[PDB]
Amino acid sequence: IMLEDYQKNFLELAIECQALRFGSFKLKSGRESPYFFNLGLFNTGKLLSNLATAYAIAIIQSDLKFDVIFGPAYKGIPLAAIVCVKLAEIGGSKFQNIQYAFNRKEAKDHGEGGIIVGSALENKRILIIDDVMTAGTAINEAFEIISNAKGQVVGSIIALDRQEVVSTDDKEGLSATQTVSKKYGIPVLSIVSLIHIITYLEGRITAEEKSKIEQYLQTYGASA
Amino acid sequence: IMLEDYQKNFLELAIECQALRFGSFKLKSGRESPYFFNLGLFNTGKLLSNLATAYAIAIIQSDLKFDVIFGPAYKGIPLAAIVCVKLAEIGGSKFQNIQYAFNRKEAKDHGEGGIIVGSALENKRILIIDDVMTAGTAINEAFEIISNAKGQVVGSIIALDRQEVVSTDDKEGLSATQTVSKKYGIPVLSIVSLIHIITYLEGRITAEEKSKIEQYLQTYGASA
Ligand SMILES: O=P(O)(O)OC[C@H]1O[C@H](OP(=O)(O)OP(=O)(O)O)[C@H](O)[C@@H]1O
Ligand SMILES: O=P(O)(O)OC[C@H]1O[C@H](OP(=O)(O)OP(=O)(O)O)[C@H](O)[C@@H]1O
Ligand SMILES: O=C(O)c1cc(=O)[nH]c(=O)[nH]1
Ligand SMILES: O=C(O)c1cc(=O)[nH]c(=O)[nH]1
Ligand SMILES: [Mg+2]
Ligand SMILES: [Mg+2]
Repeated sequence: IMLEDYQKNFLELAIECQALRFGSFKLKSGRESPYFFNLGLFNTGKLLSNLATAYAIAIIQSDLKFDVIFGPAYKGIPLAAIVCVKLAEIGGSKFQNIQYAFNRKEAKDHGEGGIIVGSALENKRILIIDDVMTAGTAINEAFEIISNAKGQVVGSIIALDRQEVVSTDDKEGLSATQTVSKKYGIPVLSIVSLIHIITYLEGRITAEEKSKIEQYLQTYGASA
Repeated sequence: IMLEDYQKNFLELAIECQALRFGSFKLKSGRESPYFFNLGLFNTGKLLSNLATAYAIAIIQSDLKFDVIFGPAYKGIPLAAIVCVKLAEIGGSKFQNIQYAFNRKEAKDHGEGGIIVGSALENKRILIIDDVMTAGTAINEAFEIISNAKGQVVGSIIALDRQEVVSTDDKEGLSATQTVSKKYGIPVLSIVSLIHIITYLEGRITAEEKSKIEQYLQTYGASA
């Protein structure tokens, strides 16, 4: 339960800008969650740079080799851009050829056409970047988009691993990130997990929100 | 005729990544154009960083004061993010507080909800960032989004002013940028104009491409 420097830095900022919030939220999966992590609150020049640094440190740590960083609409779009920039800035010589890409929700019926903006994906190694993983639906849809574009996914990175199951009916009790990793045979990286949030906020948190967090995790929390 | 250094550098950048395409393109306005400037081709970390620098210099030298840099979907999304970062990096204390924002095409039906990602627009001074202006429809629609959110548009910046009319029926034949600027009483900044890129390319434009561009501008080119 010991946090790394860049994780402590990231979580400190997440609290400051109110990216991490407690209440009542309908997730994309339709789950009623007592907390929500909104990366859209990292919205100053400094916070965006700090956010990009957090991802870049996690990516550098993994020693993963890739050509394009792909961010799915919508949260993934600014993420792909800022992290691509950051990796070329702090990568030294390893990420000097690094490219970015993202998708439109719908194919463009004029201009250059297509759904992919940025780098062409065919025959390139792709890192998928996103904000959070819950049930893993978004990443699976991103995988298909990339597969259809003839790119090869070599990994994924998220800011927050919510440590939830794909479905409550899954027998092994593997988290979404673990399921995706095993399913595609690729590393799934994260800056922090829910466990890091709980252990970091330990020094200054109720004790009433914890009740709702534990109640939510009995339903959706991974056990493996 | 006489280019500023940041313009020279940008034009070099545009040629480096070959952002200017030739062929037969249907524009968003439905115009059939012999050329197409695709900002999606600034697709490496270095290209994105240098692209952001071009926007940032132009913004800084305009002395415009604003709170949020807003980029319309889709091309404006990475632009708002990278230029927000860049301005905080090179702009000094006058730009340590600016925030970025962008829109989804459709309202989010869950989570944080809404159409705006990043900074809330209400009660803030907004600079709209986009890639190109042709007929000006995108910037008008961005203005409407911001105005309906009770934000205050204070200016706009694009990479390329295509120097075309809003409508062939407009009486003075002012360009789209000139029309938008007068209409809203706001500056409309552009890194470069069509005439800059054509002049810069010199003999690199073919006889076929030259003739097609002439024909296009006889129809759609501004005169004021
Ligand atoms: O693991 P999952 O269950 O798929 O949920 C996680 C996804 O949900 C959100 O996207 P969403 O489309 O809701 O929001 P956005 O429009 O802000 O990207 C989030 O950005 C993740 O991509
Ligand atoms: O001045 P106008 O006549 O409005 O044309 C310029 C706009 O057209 C393109 O957007 P589009 O929605 O076609 O493409 P995108 O989805 O790649 O942003 C371009 O990115 C500008 O925003
Ligand atoms: O599952 C989601 O929809 C979701 C959860 C979360 O914590 N943050 C987010 O942006 N989306
Ligand atoms: O008008 C357009 O659709 C358009 C023109 C252009 O040169 N580049 C672009 O991205 N869109
Ligand atoms: Mg998303
Ligand atoms: Mg656009």
